[PDB]
Amino acid sequence: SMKIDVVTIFPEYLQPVRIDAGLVDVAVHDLRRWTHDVHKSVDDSPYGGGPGMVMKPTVWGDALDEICTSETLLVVPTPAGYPFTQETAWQWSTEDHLVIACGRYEGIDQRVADDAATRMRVREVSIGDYVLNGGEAAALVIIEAVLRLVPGSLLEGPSYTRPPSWRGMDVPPVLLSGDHAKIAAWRAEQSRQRTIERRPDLLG
Amino acid sequence: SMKIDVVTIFPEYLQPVRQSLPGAIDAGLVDVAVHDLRRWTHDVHKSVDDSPYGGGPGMVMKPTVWGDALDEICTSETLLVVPTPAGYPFTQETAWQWSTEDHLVIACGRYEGIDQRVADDAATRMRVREVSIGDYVLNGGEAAALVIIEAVLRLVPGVSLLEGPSYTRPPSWRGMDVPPVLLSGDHAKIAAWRAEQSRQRTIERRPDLLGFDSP
Ligand SMILES: Nc1ncccc1[N+](=O)[O-]
Repeated sequence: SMKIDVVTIFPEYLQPVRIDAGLVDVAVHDLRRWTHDVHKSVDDSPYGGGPGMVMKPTVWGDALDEICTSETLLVVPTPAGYPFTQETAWQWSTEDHLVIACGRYEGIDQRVADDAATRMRVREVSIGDYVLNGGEAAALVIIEAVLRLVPGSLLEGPSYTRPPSWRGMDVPPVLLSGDHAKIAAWRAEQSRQRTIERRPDLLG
Repeated sequence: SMKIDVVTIFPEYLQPVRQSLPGAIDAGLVDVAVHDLRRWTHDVHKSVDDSPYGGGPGMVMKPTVWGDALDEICTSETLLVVPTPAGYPFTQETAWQWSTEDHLVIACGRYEGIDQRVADDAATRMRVREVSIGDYVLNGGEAAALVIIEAVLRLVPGVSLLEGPSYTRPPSWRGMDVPPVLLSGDHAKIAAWRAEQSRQRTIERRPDLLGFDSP
């Protein structure tokens, strides 16, 4: 049974929304719980100058101290990360404890991850080559890709269902043929063509 | 101003778009409207899916229901976005491109996809873009819709290489010091160090970006 703790300054964003079949426990934590000042400050100007802000190490350090254990896998979504793939989702789906640290894309002070890595496994990962303001949406994607793999190539080609004719377009007759070896071969070719057209990187 | 309509059988799930988020609505730069696909059903049990022709696992969303929905929501100026693992890649360039659009409609699908005729039909009157946000599988297009909205909206007027490590105060923490060059005020040496750190991180984490083989 899996535990997922998410830490964010936008807890409402990650409020689950009604799969509660008691398979996984997901807890969301407001990062401001661990701030030190009356202003509940979570970021500060970057050393070396430049735009935006960097999230404070003292605040994140306290949060992870309380939430993480030696058994924890710490997930840090960031555009500067290793790629998050289906292989990753599969690996993480058998973990007991995931902690996802959501930060603004300018980043969390690197000493946070570096320190955590001396006591637990840390994975900095990117869900894609685009920039988001913060890690929250990436966290939703990771949570969904991982949890759907918990009990309870080529591209896929087009799919079809009833009715057999709709707005002048017929379902490919082969799909209604009852020749299942031929259907497989047809689907294989559709996958080849679609992969060539949309994702030539997948063919080498 | 921009208009985004999202069509889904899980409307409440597109609540994370709301107030305390970059998803901008409050500043009146975009209006985001979420529609329950089941609004366009007519049968008692509000059915939106059916078993696939030709066999296979799962269900396929019916064309009839999606057709009526898109008839009501789209115009010929609409950019129809269909998140799918079989889509063209959604990239930063895509985000910049869509940031200048007047009207995005995002069709969120579940099970094993939407009957292909829906996208084919729509393309006879509007521009259609089937896209993938990444090489992982989600149950449905909803989370991908949130990602796309976040990536696009932060580029709207009025709102290469990997970024290396960043630091802020204090300059020493748990016996770990900020790199001294970052404290030196030498803009040229700081730029050089950051450039270097970025290329070290890219070669390690994303060698593909520099034209090398992936692990
Ligand atoms: N692409 C991203 N942008 C911001 C935060 C996280 C991200 N990611 O890909 O995991």
